[PDB]
Amino acid sequence: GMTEYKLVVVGADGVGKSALTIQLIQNHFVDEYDPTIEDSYRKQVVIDGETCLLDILDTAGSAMRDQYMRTGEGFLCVFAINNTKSFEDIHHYREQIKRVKDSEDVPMVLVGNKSDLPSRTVDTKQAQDLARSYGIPFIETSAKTRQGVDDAFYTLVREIRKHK
Ligand SMILES: Cn1cnc(Cn2ccc3ccc(CNCc4[nH]c5ccccc5c4[C@H]4NC(=O)c5ccc(O)cc54)cc32)c1
Ligand SMILES: Nc1nc2c(ncn2[C@@H]2O[C@H](COP(=O)(O)OP(=O)(O)O)[C@@H](O)[C@H]2O)c(=O)[nH]1
Ligand SMILES: [Mg+2]
Repeated sequence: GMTEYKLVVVGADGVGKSALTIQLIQNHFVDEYDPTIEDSYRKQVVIDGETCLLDILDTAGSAMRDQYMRTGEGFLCVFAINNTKSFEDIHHYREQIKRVKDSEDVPMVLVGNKSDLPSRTVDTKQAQDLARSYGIPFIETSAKTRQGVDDAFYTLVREIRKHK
């Protein structure tokens, strides 16, 4: 049948949360003003024979934050591979989400975005080590080339499906 999955994309300003979401929904990467930007996004796909209705919230980097964290079922934790501070922020997002949801098992996927860029300051191994501490998948993405974009969102749905 049909099941909705509320996904929340979190991470520092400028890592590419909006660009990743727009690549998945609108199949484009644009540097200028984009009129397709909206309050939340929707995409229907089939995963494991179930019609999955992805309902995605693209956030900014407290009452509203707590409400979207409690409402959200899965979290895409995004950093940019050429921005060490955005990677350092990840553990703070993870602890904040766990504290707000009062849960030890929160579906999450760690996303290392801007993989198309040559200016890499966070190695793949560093991100894999942080992800293994949480027992969550780590996926390298590029909203520009689409590398790993589909994988990041559907792996998060699969993590929610396993949790449920
Ligand atoms: C705030 N906002 C987001 N989209 C709209 C557009 N919109 C207008 C009516 C209308 C009805 C239905 C939906 C689908 N769900 C939107 C959505 N996707 C999420 C994915 C993950 C976590 C939270 C959401 C939500 C919001 N729902 C909530 O309870 C909530 C609480 C706090 C929020 O900051 C946002 C939401 C859009 C709607 C408004
Ligand atoms: N080269 C490259 N630029 C990206 C990528 N994702 C986002 N950007 C750019 O980085 C800037 C910030 O992106 P944005 O989606 O607004 O980040 P957000 O603040 O996390 O929502 C913009 O100039 C984007 O075009 C990516 O994968 N590769
Ligand atoms: Mg944005």
